Amino acid sequence: PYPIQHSPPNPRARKPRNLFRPTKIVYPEDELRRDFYRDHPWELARPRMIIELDGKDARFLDWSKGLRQRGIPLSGESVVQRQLWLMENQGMTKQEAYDKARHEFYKLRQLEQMERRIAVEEARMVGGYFGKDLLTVGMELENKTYESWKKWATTEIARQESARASMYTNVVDN
Amino acid sequence: GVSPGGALLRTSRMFSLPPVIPPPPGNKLQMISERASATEAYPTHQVLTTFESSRSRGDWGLKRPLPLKSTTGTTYPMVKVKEMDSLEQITDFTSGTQHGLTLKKFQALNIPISTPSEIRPVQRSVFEADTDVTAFSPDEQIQEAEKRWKFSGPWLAGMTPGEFKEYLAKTVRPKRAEFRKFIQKKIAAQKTEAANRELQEKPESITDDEVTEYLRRLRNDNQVLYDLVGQFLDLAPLKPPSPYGGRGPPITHPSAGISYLRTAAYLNNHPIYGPQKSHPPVQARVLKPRRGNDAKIGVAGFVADGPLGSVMDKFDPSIEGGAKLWVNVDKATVDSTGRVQLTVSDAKATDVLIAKELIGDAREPIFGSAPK
Amino acid sequence: QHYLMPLRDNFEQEGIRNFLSPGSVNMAYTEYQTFILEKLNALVVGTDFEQKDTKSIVLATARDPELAHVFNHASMAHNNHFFFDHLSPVPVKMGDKLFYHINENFGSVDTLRDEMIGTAVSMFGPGFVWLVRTQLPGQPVALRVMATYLAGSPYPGAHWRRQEMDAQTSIGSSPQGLSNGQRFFERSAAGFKGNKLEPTAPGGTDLIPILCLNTWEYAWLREYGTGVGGMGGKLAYAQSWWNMIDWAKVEEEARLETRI
Amino acid sequence: QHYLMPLRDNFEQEGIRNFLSPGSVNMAYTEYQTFILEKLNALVVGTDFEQKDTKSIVLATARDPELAHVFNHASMAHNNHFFFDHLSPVPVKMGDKLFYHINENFGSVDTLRDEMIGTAVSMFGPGFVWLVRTQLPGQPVALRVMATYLAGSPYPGAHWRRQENKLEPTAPGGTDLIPILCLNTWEYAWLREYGTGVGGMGGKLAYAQSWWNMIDWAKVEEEARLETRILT
Repeated sequence: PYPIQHSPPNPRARKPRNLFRPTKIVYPEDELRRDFYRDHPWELARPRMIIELDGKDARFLDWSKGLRQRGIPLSGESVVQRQLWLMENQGMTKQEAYDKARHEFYKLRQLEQMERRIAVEEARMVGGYFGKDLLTVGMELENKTYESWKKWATTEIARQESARASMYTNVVDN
Repeated sequence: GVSPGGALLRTSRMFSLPPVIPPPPGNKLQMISERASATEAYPTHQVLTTFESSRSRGDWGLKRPLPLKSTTGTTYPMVKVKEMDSLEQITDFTSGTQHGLTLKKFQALNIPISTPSEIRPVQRSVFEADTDVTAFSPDEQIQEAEKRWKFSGPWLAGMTPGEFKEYLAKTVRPKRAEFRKFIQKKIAAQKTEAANRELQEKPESITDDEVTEYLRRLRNDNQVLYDLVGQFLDLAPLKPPSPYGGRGPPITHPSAGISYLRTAAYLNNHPIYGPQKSHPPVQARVLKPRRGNDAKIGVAGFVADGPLGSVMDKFDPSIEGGAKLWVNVDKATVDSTGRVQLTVSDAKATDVLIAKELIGDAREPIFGSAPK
Repeated sequence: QHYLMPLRDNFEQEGIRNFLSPGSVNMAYTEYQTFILEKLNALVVGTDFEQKDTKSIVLATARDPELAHVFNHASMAHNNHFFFDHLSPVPVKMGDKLFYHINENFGSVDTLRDEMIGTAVSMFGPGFVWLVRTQLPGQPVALRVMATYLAGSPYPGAHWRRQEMDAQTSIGSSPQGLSNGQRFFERSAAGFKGNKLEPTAPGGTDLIPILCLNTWEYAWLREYGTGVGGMGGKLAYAQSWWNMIDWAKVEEEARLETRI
Repeated sequence: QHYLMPLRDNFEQEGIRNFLSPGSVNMAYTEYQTFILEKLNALVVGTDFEQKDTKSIVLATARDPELAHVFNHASMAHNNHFFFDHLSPVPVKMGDKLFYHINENFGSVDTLRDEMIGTAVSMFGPGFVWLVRTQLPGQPVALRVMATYLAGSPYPGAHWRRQENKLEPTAPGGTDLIPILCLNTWEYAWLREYGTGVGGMGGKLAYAQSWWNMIDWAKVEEEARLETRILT
């Protein structure tokens, strides 16, 4: 059949092809996601689960309240959905809505980093000890790998010496 | 008008995956490696997680369940999907801890990102209403353009001779008509100045004579002209006659979304000793000793220059695990290319011994045993 | 998402008659617990703890230095309800088995009464006073009192955040200061290195919290007020709390072995 | 015997315009401060700390498990008063000499507002947020935001020290500070007035927000000692 057209087909084409080819699904948010995540590349390092629980996640999302919604985490998507709302409902421009929704995102992320620091410092003031932080564990792993590289370097270095000595011939033992 | 099935997909979680952003910019006229690629400057794919109950089954919310061999066993479940379904009918994935934990390490240093400073240290935050702004209006003159960070035009000094030709011909040349109108709007305002001033004590300005003649008056003063062309194309200022444009504007947000802290002016209160002087040190690796006219050190996954001063002089194969020295991270900033450059400064002696007290490595404890 | 659950015997609508007015129990549980869950939900909104229980979060985020803030809310939402649940609508007569066993570990009910009450005021800070059940592999079921700080877990699996002694007024230069200081360092060094200080049986069966006492400010700052001049205050709050302890449930949760 | 000192500008009856009400200040200072002082008098009855002031008791009875009850009531009684001693009746302007130094350490005033309020809300425990003045290598006049917990005092003399005066001037790795501004986060001050804070409205957040518009910046500048470029 004639597949669903997710974009206005080229009207200037007189002999169009691929009339039975499914078309790409593009939304207005795709252009906003690319702008945000490019301005915040390390926002991709923050893990995000794309595994749905029951599919009923868009039922409690009211983007007129703020960035914090029920069921979904505060990520670059909440900024996009908040931007799209202001840009459409409040009649704001792409940049205006972007600034407003972007600054609300920072004030919420700053508090997250401040909690980790104070929560730990507060626990030790009452006799609370923790395990190995990520900084220490990361360094210990490099040692085990660096040592393995040292074994590979010394083995190859010694190996190359034989090649340098085997180039010339001294079997006569003059 | 969209069917109910098409409305759920739009709000689904897999449809929220961001497109793969281009890799960190590198030197166009250089050589690279093809059959081998190491970790990138900043991440390009989204790092995913899953429930521990779903990880035992390989279910990550993808086309198919992933294998349990290279996906289970680790503490932090992270993965990057380069292709949900390749020509081999397999989800081309790879471990994402290379960048997932590097963010957790940097955020464990508790240091913000400040605007670069030219060489009186003035560490100004990045997220501020004056500087961190992308929306603008045609009323803001050059004096406000120094605050902005996201420009629409390219950096001329950075573009290559070929990339510059394409810009002049396909982006600049087909704008003369629209630019002439831009001058008319300005000339229309100048005529209103005298009228307004004289009234206290606008003209349509559509006339090719004034526009053409107005440009002939600025040929002697080419400086004021550049300020007008840049405003029409939104170019990053280059000549001082300022906003740290020597290396060019950033290709991303000045923070790159790695740390959202604004200030480092705090004092972590130690339980016993009390408020400390500086921040706790961080152990750093030693890479590429001097004997290259500079030494590299690995601070929390990042590579930065060593302190301006052994371990840095010569390589020592005998040292197990490699040379490791304690150091304090002074300043951190994001350059134009997007790299995270750290101003690693040498650490004190008492701080290191104090940081080890809570670890059990200090030879002689500072509490109790220390007589002086 | 974690949601609030009704109380034991309609304490939200009516509240205990002689212990906490309905308005106080309203601000103590329905409002504060809701505030903690609102914060907790946002923290585990997209993590593995989105469907885990409070206790499961308490044990899972006990030692993680990056999830200490998540432990506070999870440990606070748990201890808070653990306290209100044990409260009874009316006074309950202490069980014979429980009464007889308490005398073997504290000498008399009045001795344990003044200990927990005294420990609460002597702490001069928010926390929880617990009546723990200590049972070693071979030792009998011995009871004791443990006082936790702002958000401390009496469970053995969460020993990383027990928070028994304040490191501000307990570590100095005096003989007791040095002794306490060594322990504070011995734990941190061992915990960091992974070494186990005190052996513990598998399954966390060594300690089983039976009773609790919430000494936080929001619980009593409204009902009994500050307590200027001895009238009311934190002291009266603890005393009045001794009259609404569900000794029947406390005895059941104890699970004392038959030794009579 | 220590007596209750009257508030700065008779806030007992009038109270602050929008920060607190007379009923709240009654429970915050009038009643609570009396509770601590009344219990502190019974602990220094005819002792070395009988006539000593609040600050002296803190430094003297510093880090002593046998004097815990003394340091507790002493420090709290002192810090509590220091908090009310910097609340102006109306919003006062910030001096230019102080406004300049705030931008040299924090970059802007908004950054300072978020740090002080952000540090308070993100505590989970009763404490006091301080804005202290110190001296660091490269920054003679350096301002820092420090967060004191349940009973910790910002002064350096209330921390452990080494021998050989035998006691050192500062603690290991520590420094000498000058407490300028304070912020009480105990439930005695904000719970009644602003409630718990469910749904964002009111609570501890709104409390710290109103506290920023009633700071006696005039006094904050005096205790800063911006003229003393070198401190010891």
